[PDB]
Amino acid sequence: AVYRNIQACKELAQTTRTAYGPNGMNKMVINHLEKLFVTNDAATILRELEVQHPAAKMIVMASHMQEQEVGDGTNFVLVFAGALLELAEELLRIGLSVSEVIEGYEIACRKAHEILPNLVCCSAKNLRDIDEVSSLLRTSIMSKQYGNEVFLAKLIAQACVSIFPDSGHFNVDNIRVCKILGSGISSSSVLHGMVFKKETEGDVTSVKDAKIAVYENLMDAQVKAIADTGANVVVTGGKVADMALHYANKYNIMLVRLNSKWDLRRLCKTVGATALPRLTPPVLEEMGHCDSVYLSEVGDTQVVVFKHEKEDGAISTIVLRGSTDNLMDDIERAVDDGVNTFKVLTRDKRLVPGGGATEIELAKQITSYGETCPGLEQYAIKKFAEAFEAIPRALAENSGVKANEVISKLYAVHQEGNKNVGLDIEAEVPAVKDMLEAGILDTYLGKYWAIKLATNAAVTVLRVDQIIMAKP
Amino acid sequence: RKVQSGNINAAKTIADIIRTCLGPKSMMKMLLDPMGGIVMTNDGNAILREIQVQHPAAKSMIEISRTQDEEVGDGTTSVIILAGEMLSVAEHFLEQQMHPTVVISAYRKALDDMISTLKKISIPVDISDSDMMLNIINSSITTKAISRWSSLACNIALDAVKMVQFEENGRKEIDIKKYARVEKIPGGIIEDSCVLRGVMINKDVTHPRMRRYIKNPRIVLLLQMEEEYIQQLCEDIIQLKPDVVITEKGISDLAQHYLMRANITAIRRVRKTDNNRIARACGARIVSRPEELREDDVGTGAGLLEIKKIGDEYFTFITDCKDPKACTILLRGASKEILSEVERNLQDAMQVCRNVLLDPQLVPGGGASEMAVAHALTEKSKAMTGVEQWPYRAVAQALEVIPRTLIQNCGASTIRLLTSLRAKHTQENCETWGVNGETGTLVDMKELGIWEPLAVKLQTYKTAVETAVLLLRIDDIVSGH
Amino acid sequence: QAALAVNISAARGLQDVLRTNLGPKGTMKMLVSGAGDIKLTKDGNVLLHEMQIQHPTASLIAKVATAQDDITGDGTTSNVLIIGELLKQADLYISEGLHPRIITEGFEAAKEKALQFLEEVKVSREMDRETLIDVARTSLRTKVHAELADVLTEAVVDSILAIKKQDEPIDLFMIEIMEMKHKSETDTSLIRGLVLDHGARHPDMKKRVEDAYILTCNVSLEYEKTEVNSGFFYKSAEEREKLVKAERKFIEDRVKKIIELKRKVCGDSDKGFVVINQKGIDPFSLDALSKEGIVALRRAKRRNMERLTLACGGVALNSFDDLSPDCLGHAGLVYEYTLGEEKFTFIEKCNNPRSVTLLIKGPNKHTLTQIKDAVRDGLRAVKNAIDDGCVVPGAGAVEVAMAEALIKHKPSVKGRAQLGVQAFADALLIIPKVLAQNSGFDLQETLVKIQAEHSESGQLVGVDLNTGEPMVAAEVGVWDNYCVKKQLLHSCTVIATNILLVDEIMRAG
Ligand SMILES: Nc1ncnc2c1ncn2[C@@H]1O[C@H](COP(=O)(O)OP(=O)(O)O)[C@@H](O)[C@H]1O
Ligand SMILES: Nc1ncnc2c1ncn2[C@@H]1O[C@H](COP(=O)(O)OP(=O)(O)O)[C@@H](O)[C@H]1O
Ligand SMILES: Nc1ncnc2c1ncn2[C@@H]1O[C@H](COP(=O)(O)OP(=O)(O)O)[C@@H](O)[C@H]1O
Repeated sequence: AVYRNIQACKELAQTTRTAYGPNGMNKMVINHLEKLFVTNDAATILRELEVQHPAAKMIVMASHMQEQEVGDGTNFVLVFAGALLELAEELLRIGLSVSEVIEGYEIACRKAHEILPNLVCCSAKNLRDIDEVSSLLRTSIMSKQYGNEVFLAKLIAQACVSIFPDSGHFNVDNIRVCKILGSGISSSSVLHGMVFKKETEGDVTSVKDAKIAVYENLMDAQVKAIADTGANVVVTGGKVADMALHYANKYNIMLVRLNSKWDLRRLCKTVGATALPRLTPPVLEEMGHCDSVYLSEVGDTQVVVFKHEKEDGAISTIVLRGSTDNLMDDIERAVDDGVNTFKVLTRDKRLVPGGGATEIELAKQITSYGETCPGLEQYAIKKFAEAFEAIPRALAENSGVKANEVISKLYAVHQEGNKNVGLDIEAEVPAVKDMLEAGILDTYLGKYWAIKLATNAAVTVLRVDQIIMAKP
Repeated sequence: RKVQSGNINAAKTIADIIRTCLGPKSMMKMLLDPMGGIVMTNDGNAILREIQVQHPAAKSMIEISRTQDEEVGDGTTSVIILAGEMLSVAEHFLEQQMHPTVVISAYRKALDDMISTLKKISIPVDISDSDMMLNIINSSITTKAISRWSSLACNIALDAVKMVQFEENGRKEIDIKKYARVEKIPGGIIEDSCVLRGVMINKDVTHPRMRRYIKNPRIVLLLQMEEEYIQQLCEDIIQLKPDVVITEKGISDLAQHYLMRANITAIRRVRKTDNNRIARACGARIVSRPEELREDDVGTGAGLLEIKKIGDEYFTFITDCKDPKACTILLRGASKEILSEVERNLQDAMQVCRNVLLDPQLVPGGGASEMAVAHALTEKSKAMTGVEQWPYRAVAQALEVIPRTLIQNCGASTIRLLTSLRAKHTQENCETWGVNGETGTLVDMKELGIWEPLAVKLQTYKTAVETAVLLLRIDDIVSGH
Repeated sequence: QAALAVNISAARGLQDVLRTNLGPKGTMKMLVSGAGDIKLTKDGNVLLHEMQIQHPTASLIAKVATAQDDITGDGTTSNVLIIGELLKQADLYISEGLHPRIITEGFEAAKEKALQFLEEVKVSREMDRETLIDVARTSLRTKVHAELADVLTEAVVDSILAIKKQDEPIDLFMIEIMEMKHKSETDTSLIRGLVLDHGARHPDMKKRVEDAYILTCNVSLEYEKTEVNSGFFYKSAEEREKLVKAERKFIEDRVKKIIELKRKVCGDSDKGFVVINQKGIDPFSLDALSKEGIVALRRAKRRNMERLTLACGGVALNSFDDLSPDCLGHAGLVYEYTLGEEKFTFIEKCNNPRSVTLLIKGPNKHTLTQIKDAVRDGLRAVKNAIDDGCVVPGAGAVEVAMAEALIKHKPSVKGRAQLGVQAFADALLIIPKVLAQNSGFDLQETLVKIQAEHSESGQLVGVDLNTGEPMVAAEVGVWDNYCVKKQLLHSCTVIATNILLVDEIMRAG
């Protein structure tokens, strides 16, 4: 049952072969809750596309490992794996054993880890400059929200530069996302601290209280119990009563309404104020710690900002604007993709050119190694190089250009020693261009973990030859 | 593209039939006749000849093979396999969305490189040495009944083509149909067979009054009113006093009354090709009619005239001590089955001498010639600027099927030896490290007699690629007349 | 006869299924549970014990490998391969007209002859570090992906060597197997001490203690019932708080009793104290004991308390009113290990624990279960190697030498039973035929070279998986246990005797 598992994994490649690259197609996703969505991120397709074939579930579980130590290259796991098994049939139909292919890819997986550092063209200067981030971040945002790479490359650059001085503390949790219904990308901006969309329900515009609480004459004494405990900021989960709204304004207690539960639990882990279920009990232990709680009006919309003036501050929140909730979700993923791009660059910085440049340069070397390396494993090392070529083919098809002219021209420039050459991103131009001058640079550490996972997944599939049901 | 793909499966299935019918360990096949009978042959030439096929693309494979049988009596099995394997790479036709013209230019470009690569591993031959030619012709004598008289078949096959070759004209043309007429004579055994150094006519003896044995013959090539011309056309021939009257058309019954009166041999139904060999043998001349004969139409220089009944059958021996651009084989045998074995097996060996004498160049067979070629095109593809390099590499991977079948028919591990066979051509010289057809392991061809001529492989790869070009140039089937 | 043909072909199909997972170079099988669990493994016991088969005849063969795994711990895949080939060759004679009763008599003679052949070729090599590594290489190579061989080999060897002294027999309960996530697979190593799931969680605790006296307790330090003749009676929420002041006197006063023991037994600097109470602990008791350099642990397993008694030496206590210095232990480095998310307690460098910990690390759940069985299957392979002082060569080298002894053997009981020995000869040679295919080489060409190897000496010849030539299993470090092959030939003959003697198959409900 090997040919059936391979053919089943090729069914999954076509669901993400076209969604890859800047000219990639979108996919008409329909949620399980009877909702319509349109996107091109491969991570979101598999979350809704229930992959029931067990043979391809290993590839999806490999993409789950793509979350740890990296936040990019998911399409590499889906395309590179599908091309290895697709060409694996050409070896098995000749008569080659499945075991010699398994040990052949482990040889090429190590060989590529030794050739990849030689192709590192440049590295991040780590000067914490906005022009440094936005210039290098031009690669990761595109193919996720294409055309709007100008504003996004500069916004996230402002959020990451604020955290690098706090060395050893940069993570994706520091840069949160907060989107508001608005006109479009022109009104989007970046602010410090925690920023939410719901404005202050009460009359307080600014209060420097420390304790924050999260949840006719009787209710007037209960709101006073929040003040008796030394807290002038009350956060109600659901709706607030009309009588309780005014009682908070008498003692200058800032009323805040947070309907989304993600807004409530976000405060539990930052200032320490946890949500109590009872109707405002006088519990001081479960209250938080904040330096200043004030109201800000940015983008013609009032927003509650929790700025930690006394502390150093490491909590960033990008204020996004967009008229469509479906479109703002596509921007939500590109923001998380850009934040995770530099989260890997906190380690040793190494950058490789994208756009199929390294994939031909890496295949040109392994192919030459397979010609001079005798043994029964060379057939698998050769196709491991030709499997890299499918990633240029993914971009050539999405760009509307014949992939045959792409692989010929990428091989010709590298044959003459012209490295750092990738695909020209244009439909009317089947030629190529230099990736170094264009500013297209991927992450070295992402490819090291991506080629490692895609080979282990393809080996994990080839090791299986039959599926048998069971019962505990 | 449905018509482009139809010619793939139409030829891929035909190659599957004769895929295991290659080499000295060729596998037999079972053909069910409509009358319940079974033929258990193994030659791919006769197998596909009787199998009726429905697709037109597969029918062209049969018309191509028959023309190959006239040029060279062997190697036609690989002609269809390479043309079928070259077209079996559907990744570059449809999946890559390439045009057929893209791949045709790639194969035509690879054709000129394969021709030069086979000449690099060539080797000259000293045709003067009969022992060096014995190693070449023995490739066909092995696994035959003629192995008991291999030295006799070598003398019959090698010396016969030397008589047909005329090296004074420059072109050195060799024709087996006109100048190498093979005939049988009853009686005797395979040992009694020899090559007649002249012409032999298969005309039976009708009248008893005919010159039986003459050491210096004389050959003449060419109621009331009815017998007027008959007696006069016959009386003009005896002016020269001949001993055998050789006529082109048939002779009447009354004209033979004067041929038996003269007690001379009467021969008729002789082709125009047959009389020229005689005119060049005994120096005679072909006259249009019997009435305008001259002195030059004589048999001066002839060996002898013998119409003896050998094996209960007359045979007119008009041989001489010269080689007038022609020859005649005398096959002797006790039965027709034994005669049928030597007659057909010598035609396989006689055609090998035709390829060496026209161009004394050999190639290392037994899977050695393919790997020597496929290794040259693979390295050349890495430096070939253009999209044609991808189908250029498919030819390097497709020609490996010839040694794949020889090792698979033997039953050994084809995947283990073929992968290591690449290393022998990668490091060491490509002219050696072949594959043993009987044993299955690797061995050098300089020590073995698996060397094939040059003309056999040239027509193979030319026709193997030309067949794929003609089939990929098709894109639709037209019905009508 | 038809009652056998349904059982004969039932094993032949079962032979073609499990033959592709013998050895390291073979393939793996998937287990689809239907609920969401997926598993990969080559061990035939899991492919038969947890798997559901369609045929009832093949279901009986599953119970054989279940008991086979309980005795020897390995070799269950080849047990079914010989069984499937025994009935295959028996069917060749049954077609001629031989009753199955005589064929069982032939297996009985060859089984006793082959068992005598093991006594001649077995090697009683001294057990040490270098030899057991060669044995553990044979058991773990077929349970991993050709990378965890050298990693896990040193673990299982040194694990058993740590718990074997004074000629004491081996016990599998002396090893605590733990698992850790959020890490790679090659980080599996040995832990001298015992690893606890839950540990101390307070900022005022020490990060590591070079030396601490471990006090064993079983006392409840959370809200419990009233220990005197009283109960919980209140009228409001404020009155209920007054009962908290009364009930907590049973918990709070017991925290100070530990402090009095701390200043009593080594209360000076350069010392420590670790409480390993099994019950839960209140944060007020954690803050009270954390300031005193006393590490308080809670939420431990029942078996961990048994091993904790051996690690430090302190006897298990049930009440702090019965507290005494006699139940105090002692250990070396006591610290807390940090993972990506969680943290665990480590009490390594004990005095005389007599209990080691094989700490497994892997990133995934389905991959951690594959190594879970390889540990139990690797530890038991070397367990029989030391308990059984004699070993045999691996690489299928026993099968090819056994074929030479049985062909050169005539039955001294009757003639017609000689053919049963001929079938048992070709049935044992299926193992070099299976491994030749899993390696990707020709099936018969590998069998010729190992069989053609002969000499005027004692020559052990086996199968080379990397090249396909005759391999001397003793020269390359390829060895098995003596009880494995002894239980193989002793088991496979009984099952073939029970099934072949079935004359008819009646549907009994
Ligand atoms: N501007 C671009 N030009 C060429 N290739 C790109 C571009 N942007 C992204 N890609 C490629 O598409 C694949 C997916 O990119 P990305 O969206 O950054 O990662 P993921 O799809 O895993 O989130 C990557 O291998 C990347 O090289
Ligand atoms: N003794 C031999 N050893 C190895 N290969 C051989 C031997 N004899 C023939 N072959 C191979 O068998 C192939 C077919 O030979 P032949 O039978 O003459 O042609 P066909 O199969 O077309 O009739 C040749 O290409 C040759 O390489
Ligand atoms: N690489 C190898 N080459 C030759 N024989 C091997 C190899 N690996 C294991 N074997 C043999 O295969 C048999 C079964 O090994 P193992 O996989 O541990 O048991 P099981 O197959 O029952 O799980 C052993 O008796 C051993 O001799």
